[PDB]
Amino acid sequence: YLMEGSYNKVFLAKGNIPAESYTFFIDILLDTIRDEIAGCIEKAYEKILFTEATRILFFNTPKKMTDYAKKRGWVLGPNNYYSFASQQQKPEDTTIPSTELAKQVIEYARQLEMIV
Amino acid sequence: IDAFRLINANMMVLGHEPRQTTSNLGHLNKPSIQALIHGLNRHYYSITINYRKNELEQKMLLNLHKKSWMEGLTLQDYSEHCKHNESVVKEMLELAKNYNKAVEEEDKMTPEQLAIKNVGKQDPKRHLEEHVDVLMTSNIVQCLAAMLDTVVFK
Repeated sequence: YLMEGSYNKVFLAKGNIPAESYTFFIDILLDTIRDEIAGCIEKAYEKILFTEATRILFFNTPKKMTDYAKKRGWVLGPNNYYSFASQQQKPEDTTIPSTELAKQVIEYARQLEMIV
Repeated sequence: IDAFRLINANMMVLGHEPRQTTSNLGHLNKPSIQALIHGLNRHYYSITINYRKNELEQKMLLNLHKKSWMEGLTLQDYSEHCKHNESVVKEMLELAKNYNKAVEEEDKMTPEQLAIKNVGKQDPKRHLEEHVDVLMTSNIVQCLAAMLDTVVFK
């Protein structure tokens, strides 16, 4: 269930143990998905109020949303999570194929006429 | 060229063979049968020669005869390069159909008959690998020369 996007079922398995305690393992299991929800806040979402993504983890209203909201963006505003969905800078690169392809063209010319 | 010179016809009347070889230096080039028809020897002789050259002359004619200027730093008729790149491939299809023809009469009469028998009509094999070289050299040069100018010019 950790393989796919099954989150809620994993947090249902957090507490539904028939075998033994498993407490130290579901506390690592807690942190390693805390930074995973704290990762998947970073999409091209819209404005989310201070209830929805406030309750996607396991909290009502502590300052843990101040810990995440000052940790990453989606800044604390008037019931607002700010979307800096930019993804703008990296394209329009002619020079990198004009270096790599400039290597690979001559590398095509090496095993083309010269005897090996 | 073969610079010659007269020999005495008096010694020819004497029956005496001239020129008294002391060095294996003159009997190195063989005279022609056509000059042997003439009087190259009976009346004249050949001389072995060479030529005097130096680095003062070798560089100033080597570095100057076939030299480009900025020609390879061009694009070679940028609309018509790809047009030519179909103007060969189109008949290369039918020549590849002749390559889908001539292989099919193998395991037949022995290939020495496939050496004499093909002197009226074209082969797909040599004509095929010809255009592979043509299309290759026509493309890779314009490809790399197109991509240097992106780096050099801004």
